[PDB]
Order: sequence, then structure tokens, then C-alpha cells
Amino acid sequence: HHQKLVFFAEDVGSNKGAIIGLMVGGV
Amino acid sequence: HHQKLVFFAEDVGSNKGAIIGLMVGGV
Amino acid sequence: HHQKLVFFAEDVGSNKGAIIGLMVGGV
Amino acid sequence: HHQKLVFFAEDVGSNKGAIIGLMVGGV
Amino acid sequence: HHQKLVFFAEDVGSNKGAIIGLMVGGV
Amino acid sequence: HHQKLVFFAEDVGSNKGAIIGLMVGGV
Amino acid sequence: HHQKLVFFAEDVGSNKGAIIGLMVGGV
Amino acid sequence: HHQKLVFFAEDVGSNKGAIIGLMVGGV
Amino acid sequence: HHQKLVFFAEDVGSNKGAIIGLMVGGV
Amino acid sequence: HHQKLVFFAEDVGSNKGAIIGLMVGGV
Amino acid sequence: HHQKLVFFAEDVGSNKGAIIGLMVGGV
Amino acid sequence: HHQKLVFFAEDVGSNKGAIIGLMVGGV
Amino acid sequence: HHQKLVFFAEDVGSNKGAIIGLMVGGV
Amino acid sequence: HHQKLVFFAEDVGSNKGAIIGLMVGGV
Amino acid sequence: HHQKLVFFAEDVGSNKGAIIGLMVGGV
Amino acid sequence: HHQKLVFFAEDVGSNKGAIIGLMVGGV
Amino acid sequence: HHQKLVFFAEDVGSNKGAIIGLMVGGV
Amino acid sequence: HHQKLVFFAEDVGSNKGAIIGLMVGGV
Amino acid sequence: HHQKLVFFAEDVGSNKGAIIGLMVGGV
Amino acid sequence: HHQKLVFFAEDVGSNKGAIIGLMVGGV
Amino acid sequence: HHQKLVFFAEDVGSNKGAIIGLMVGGV
Repeated sequence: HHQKLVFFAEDVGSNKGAIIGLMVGGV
Repeated sequence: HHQKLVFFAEDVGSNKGAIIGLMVGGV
Repeated sequence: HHQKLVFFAEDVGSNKGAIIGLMVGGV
Repeated sequence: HHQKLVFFAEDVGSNKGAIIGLMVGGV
Repeated sequence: HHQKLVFFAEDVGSNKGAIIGLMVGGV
Repeated sequence: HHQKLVFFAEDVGSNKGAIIGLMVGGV
Repeated sequence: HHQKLVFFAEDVGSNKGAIIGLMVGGV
Repeated sequence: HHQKLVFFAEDVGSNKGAIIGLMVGGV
Repeated sequence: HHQKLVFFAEDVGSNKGAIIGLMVGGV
Repeated sequence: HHQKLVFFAEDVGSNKGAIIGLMVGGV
Repeated sequence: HHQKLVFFAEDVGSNKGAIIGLMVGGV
Repeated sequence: HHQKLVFFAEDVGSNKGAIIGLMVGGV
Repeated sequence: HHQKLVFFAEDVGSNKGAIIGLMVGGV
Repeated sequence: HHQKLVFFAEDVGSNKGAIIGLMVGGV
Repeated sequence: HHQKLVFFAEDVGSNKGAIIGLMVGGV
Repeated sequence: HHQKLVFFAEDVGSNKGAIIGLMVGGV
Repeated sequence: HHQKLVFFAEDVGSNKGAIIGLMVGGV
Repeated sequence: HHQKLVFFAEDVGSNKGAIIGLMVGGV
Repeated sequence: HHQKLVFFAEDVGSNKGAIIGLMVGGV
Repeated sequence: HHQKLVFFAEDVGSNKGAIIGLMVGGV
Repeated sequence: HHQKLVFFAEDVGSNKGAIIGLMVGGV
């Protein structure tokens, strides 16, 4: 027998801000 | 016998902000 | 015998903001 | 018999700030 | 028998500030 | 008199791989 | 007098791969 | 029998400041 | 008189690998 | 029989300041 | 009279490997 | 029978100051 | 009269390996 | 039987100042 | 009259290995 | 039987000053 | 008249090994 | 039966001043 | 008139080994 | 007039071994 | 006129061994 149990509660892995992958700027 | 149990609660993996993949700008 | 159980609650994977794939500006 | 149990509570692994992957600036 | 138990409480592994992967600046 | 000049060559700011914003996994 | 020049060449800001905004899964 | 138990409390492994991977500055 | 000049050559600020913003794993 | 037990309390292993991996400065 | 000149050559500020912003692992 | 118990209290192993891995200065 | 000149050559400020911002491991 | 017990109290192993790995200076 | 000249050659400030910002391990 | 007990109190092994690994100066 | 000239060569300030900002370990 | 007990009170093993590993200087 | 010239050769200020900022160990 | 010239040759200020800022250990 | 000239040879100020800033140990 094999068992695996996972529990994520209220607000796991959520974004409430800024996620920028890539950013290029000049002057 | 093999078992796997996963539970995600209220606001799991949700976005409440900004997600930008790629951004380019001169000035 | 093999088992998998997954539970999504209220707002799993929901977007309540902004998702941008790609953005090119200029001046 | 094999068991693995994991629990993530309220606000685990969330982002409330800024995540930037890559940044390039001319000036 | 084999067991492994892990518990993450309220605000584990969260970002509230700034994460910058890479930064290149001319001036 | 004010002047600003920017030049982006061939494959500048391009993606040739994988960009993932957010990732959540049970097992 | 105010001037701004921006030049994009062949494949500026192009996607030649994969972009994923948000990804969730169980097992 | 084999057991391993781990507990992480409220603000364990969180970032509230600045994390910079790499920085290059001309001036 | 004010001037600012920037030049990006062939393959500036490009991604040819993996950029992951956030990753959560149960096991 | 084998047992390991670990406990992290309130604010273990957190960053509230500045972490810079690498820094190069011309002037 | 004010001048600022910047030049980025071939593979400047590019990613060929792996960039991970945040990582949480149960086991 | 084998046992190992570890307890980290309120504010263990936290950074409240500055951590710089490497620093190079021209002037 | 004020001047500032910067030159980045072939492969400046690039990532060919692994950049991890934050890592938390239960076992 | 074999036992090992360790206790790290309030503010053990923290940094509240400056940690510099390597520093090179021209002038 | 004021001048400042900086030259970075082939492979300055690159990462070819591993950069880890923060790491916490239970066992 | 074998027993080993260690207790670190309030502010053991902390840095409140400056730790420099290596310093090189031209003047 | 004021001048400051800096040169960096092939493998300046490059990481070919391992940089770890912070490491916490139980058993 | 084998026993060893160690106790470290106060700010035992803390740094409040300046630690420099190596120092090289010109004129 | 004022002048300052600095030259960093081939492999100056590079890391080929291990840089660890902080290390805490239970056993 | 004022002049200051500095030359660092092949392999100045490089790490090929181990730099550990702070180490804390139980048994 | 004021002149100062510094030449550091092939392998000045490098580390090929173990630098440990601070070390604390139980039994």
C-alpha cells in the first residue's frame, strides 16, 4: 500500500503584487 | 493499492495582481 | 487498485487582475 | 506501507511584492 | 512502515519585498 | 534641444525557450 | 526642439518558444 | 518503522527585503 | 543641447532557457 | 525505530534586509 | 552640452540556463 | 531506538543587514 | 561638456547556469 | 538507545550588520 | 570637461554555476 | 545509552558588525 | 579636465562555482 | 551511559567589531 | 588635469569555488 | 596634475577554495 | 605632478584554501 496526502489552505501560491518575466529599457 | 489525495482551498493559485510575460521599452 | 483524488474549492486558478503575455512600447 | 503527509497553511508561497526575472537598463 | 510529515504554518516562503533575478545598468 | 536615440538589433528581447509565471504541483 | 528615435530590427520582442501565465496540477 | 517530522511556523523562509541575483553597473 | 545614445546588438536580453516566476511542490 | 524532529519558530531563516549575489561597479 | 553613450554587444543580459524566482518543496 | 530533536526559536538565522557575495570596484 | 561612455562586449551579464531566489525544503 | 537534543534560542545565528564575501578596489 | 570611460570585455559578470539566494532544509 | 544536550541562549553566534572575507586595495 | 578610465578583461567578476547567500539545516 | 551537556549564555561567540580575513594595500 | 586608470586582467575577481554567507547546522 | 595607475594581472582576487562567512554547529 | 603606480602579479590576493570567518561547535 502507498499513500500521499497534500493539503493547501486558504491563500497558497497566489499573486497579489507584480510578476514581470523580462524587462528591457533604454535611456 | 495506491492512493493520492490533494486538496486546494479557497484562493489557491489565483492572481489578484499583475502578470507580465515580457516587456520592452525605448524611453 | 489505483486511486487519485483532487479537490478544488472556491476560487482555484482564478484571475482577478491582469495577465499580459507580451508588451512592446516605444517612447 | 508508505505514507507522506504535507500541509500548507494560510498564506504559503504567495507573492505580495515584486518578482522580476530579468532587467536591462541603458541609463 | 515509513512516514514523513511536514507542516508549513501561516506565512511560509512568501515574498513581500523585491526579487530581482538579473540587473544590468549602463549608468 | 533634447535628443534620445535607441537601437535594438536582431533577436533582442526575444524568447526562444520557456517562460512560466506561476506553477503549483501536488506530486 | 525635442527628438526621440527608436529602431527595432528583425525579430525584436518575438516569441519562438512557449509562454505560460499560470499552471496548476495535482499528481 | 521510520519517522521524520518537521514544523515551520509563521514567518519562516519569507522575504521582506531585497534579493538581487546579479548586478552590473557602469558608473 | 542634451543627447543620450543606446545600442543593443544581436542577441541582447533574450531567453533561451527557463524562467519560472514561482514554484510550489508537495513532494 | 528511527525518529527525527525539527521545529522552526516564528521568524526563522527570513530576509528583512539586502541579499546581493554579485556586484560589479565601474566607478 | 551633455552626452551619454552605451553599447551592448552580442549576448549581453541573456539567459541560457534556468531562473527560478521562488521554490517550495515538501519532500 | 534513535532520536534527534532540534528546536530553533523566534528569530534564528535571519538577515536584518546586508549580505554581499562578491564586489568589484574600479574606483 | 560632460561625457560618459560604456561598452559591454560579447557575453556580459549572462546566465548559463542556475539562479534560485528562494528555496525551502522539508526533507 | 541514542539521543541528541539541540536548542537555539531567540536571536541565534542572525546577521544585523555587513557580510561581504569578496571585495576588490582600484582606488 | 568631464569624461568617464568603461570597457567590459568578453565574459564579464556572467554566471556559469549556481546562485542561491536563500536555502532552508529540515533534514 | 548515549545523550548529548546543547543549549544556545539569547544572541549566540550573531553578527552585529562587519565580516569581510577578502579585501584588495590599489591605493 | 577630469578623466577616469577602467578596463575589465575576459573572465572578470564571473561565477563558475557556487554562491549561497544563506543556509539553514536541521540534522 | 554517556552524557555531555553544553550551555552558552549571553551573546557567546558574537561579533560586534570588524573581522577581515585578508587585507592587501598599495601605498 | 586629473587622471585615474585601472586595468583588471583575464580572470580577476572570479569565483571558481564555494561562497557561503551564513551556515547553521543542528547536527 | 594628478595620476594614479593600477594594473591587476591574470588571476587576482579570485576564489578557488571555500569562503564561509559564519558557521554554527551543534554536535 | 603626483604619480602612483601599482602592478600586482599573476596570482595576488587569491584564495585556494578554506577561509572561515567565525566557527561555533558543541561537543
